[PDB]
Amino acid sequence: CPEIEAQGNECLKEYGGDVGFGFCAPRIFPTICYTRCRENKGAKGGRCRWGQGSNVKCLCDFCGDTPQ
Repeated sequence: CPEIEAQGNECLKEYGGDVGFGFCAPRIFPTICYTRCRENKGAKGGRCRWGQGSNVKCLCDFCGDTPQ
């Protein structure tokens, strides 16, 4: 069988199609990835991709940090 080797040292998951940079960026705090990531629930932190509108996706992985 093959080897679906995915992520060797990432610990990040993808999810979202309207929570790109628009959410991130130390300028505004629309907390979009917050409400969007909320849907996924299980998720401490994550990452934000460039994009903006529907280019990239929002990353949310239980990794992030300590989920309280």
